[PDB]
Amino acid sequence: PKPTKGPRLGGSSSHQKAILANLATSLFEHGRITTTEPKARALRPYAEKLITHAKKGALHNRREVLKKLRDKDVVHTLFAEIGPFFADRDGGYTRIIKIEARKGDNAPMAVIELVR
Amino acid sequence: AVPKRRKSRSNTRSRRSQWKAAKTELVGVTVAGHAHKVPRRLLKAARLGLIDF
Amino acid sequence: EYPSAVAKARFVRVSPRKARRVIDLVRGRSVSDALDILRWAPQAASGPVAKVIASAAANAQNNGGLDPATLVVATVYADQGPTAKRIRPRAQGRAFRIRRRTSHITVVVESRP
Amino acid sequence: GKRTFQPNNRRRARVHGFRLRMRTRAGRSIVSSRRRKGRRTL
RNA sequence: AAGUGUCUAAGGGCGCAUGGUGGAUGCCUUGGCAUCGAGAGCCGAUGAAGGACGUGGGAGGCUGCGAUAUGCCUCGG
RNA sequence: GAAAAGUACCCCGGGAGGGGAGUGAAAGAGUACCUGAAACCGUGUGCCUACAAUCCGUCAGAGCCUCCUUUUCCUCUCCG
RNA sequence: GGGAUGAGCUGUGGGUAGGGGUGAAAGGCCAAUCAAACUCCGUGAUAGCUGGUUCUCCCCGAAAUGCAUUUAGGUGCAGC
RNA sequence: GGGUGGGGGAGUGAGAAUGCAGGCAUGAGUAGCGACAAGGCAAGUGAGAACCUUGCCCGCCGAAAGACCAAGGGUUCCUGGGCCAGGCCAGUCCGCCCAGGGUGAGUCGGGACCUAAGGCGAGGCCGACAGGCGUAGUCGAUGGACAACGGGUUGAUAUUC
RNA sequence: ACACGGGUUCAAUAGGUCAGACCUGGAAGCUCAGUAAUGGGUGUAGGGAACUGGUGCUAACCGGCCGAAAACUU
Repeated sequence: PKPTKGPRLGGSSSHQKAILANLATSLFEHGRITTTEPKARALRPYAEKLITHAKKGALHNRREVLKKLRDKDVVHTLFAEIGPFFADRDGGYTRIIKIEARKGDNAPMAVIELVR
Repeated sequence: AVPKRRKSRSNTRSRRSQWKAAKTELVGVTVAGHAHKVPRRLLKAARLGLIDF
Repeated sequence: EYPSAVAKARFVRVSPRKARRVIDLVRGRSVSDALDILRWAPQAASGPVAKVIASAAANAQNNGGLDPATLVVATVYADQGPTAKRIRPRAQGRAFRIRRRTSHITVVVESRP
Repeated sequence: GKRTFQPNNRRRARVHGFRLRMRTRAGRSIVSSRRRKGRRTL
């Protein structure tokens, strides 16, 4: 991921790191994850890089994914099922879809999905 | 600073009228049921299903 | 000339300028075309406006004996309602007013093919 | 430091309480006044 | 070729028609103010005036009343 | 409102709110209620307005729409 | 930033009251306006000062000078 | 309920007083939405969910942003419903509205004990009256004796059951 | 904000993926030395953001709109 211009997500860059790692944790948990569209725009490259490591599959890839997602077990699933599931796709692991804007802020919502 | 004078209802109304609202709809979209006119933005989650209504 | 149904929401707690910015989006448009427009309008006064456009089309069907697929919104008003002045206390003991403006949406639908 | 008006039942009563208003003549006068006006007196 | 010729309405103004807001005007009144007339002209240690607390089948307020507590007894109508 | 006869019943609505029904002499009296001013806020409609300053009117004034109409007129005037 | 075992801070309860209190004094504080608090009363104080004074028309129609004045932005008399 | 004719009587006429009250405009859908602690993700309920509930992350305080008492408040406590008002938005929730329930002491803290400063003050001296000051005395804790601890419990009470 | 420019499956427009330019500076693991701190090997490692060029995997989605016809003269 190149950085983002403009104000980083959540609060500052640290909260953006935490947001991204949380969104990727729950993405590699459920596969289908709804956020607001700018969160998904920030997370799509980030998650696709993590899954690149997943389909690499070695202790260095595990140790460089655990440097983002603290959780040992969602990453067990990453380097167990989600990883090999992309035995073919070179790039293009996630997919954004448009949901209707959240009432209360009209925040453009989007559901990001592991391709399958 | 304050309004030095009140606004002639001409100007008042003339830019209460520049307080518009946007639009787009993509009519005739077959989904489960009778064709709903979801907007061109969302029609992928209209097709797939990830849209309320 | 026409068999034109009617409806009116009274004391919808939506301010009439915020309500008319949405009203201006069904000005003379097919009744279900207008409902399908106010479902996606974010303008968040679409709640009352769409509710009473659907109410007026229903009144057409059930009390004027007409068919939905012909109606077209003929008039939409957003008459004033009461205003319920709240008090908001501000900096340095000065106490300012906050109008709770509410509107009356008013729909009249027709039948003209 | 930053202080305005400190509530107390003891000082409120021991000064602006009935049993002290009737402890004098200007206070009996004041209770009389408020009973004339028709208040719920003190 | 040269010349003429309005149409437009994002929106404004004006006038009419149709509404809404608000609550003026009219017309009142379970309310006052001002007098006139006839009284009465003090109450309280036999506990006053004024109240708190309660009292009703059920919430409170006003009113009545006071642990006998919207009441008790006699005389009358 | 004289009287509560305060809108039973269906219809849209999650409710408020309305539509039709019905009460009432009147709903152009709906528990936001006698009559309902003006400011104010809209909807529509005739005119005008995007080369143009002008206490925002006044006078002169073409045109455009208006209802009203005399007739060339149609002699279907035995009906406009 | 100054003080921080002290002429320290703070709690509770209490006392001192308006020409008075208290004041390591500034005319500072005395319940968010203290060279005399606040409230009710005299009271509708009072001002030679400022503002305001509401419907129509018909006729007439000035003055801004003189003199005096604790008077000179008021007034009395005259003049008009 | 008013005409009009002759009369009587006026709180008789407003466009101004930085006039008074009500309503309603312009600014203007503009500022702001109350700290530089940080949120989300899945699920639920629901008409409707960024804010409500369950979870799991993640983050902030931790000489306080935790736990208690004193005053102060005065039911804000808990259960049930509600979402026509408020909550600087929305809310299905709420310290909101409505009903109903809830506060158990010989030992805790006060009065049934004591008193300091100080208040009142029989008689009393002084004052013109008003009143002032006060003796004996009686109040007055912020202080001095004084007898309960460990645990369990509920929707809400605990050295109280 | 709008605008402006590029692109929309005949696509290299963003993203991803690959090979680069660069930035850092010598990964992890395993191994060997060392009492150990730590140091050598695997090995310009490894990590990586914008820059370049590939590559049809993801998103550009079987679209909605608004748009002409002139009254005529020397």
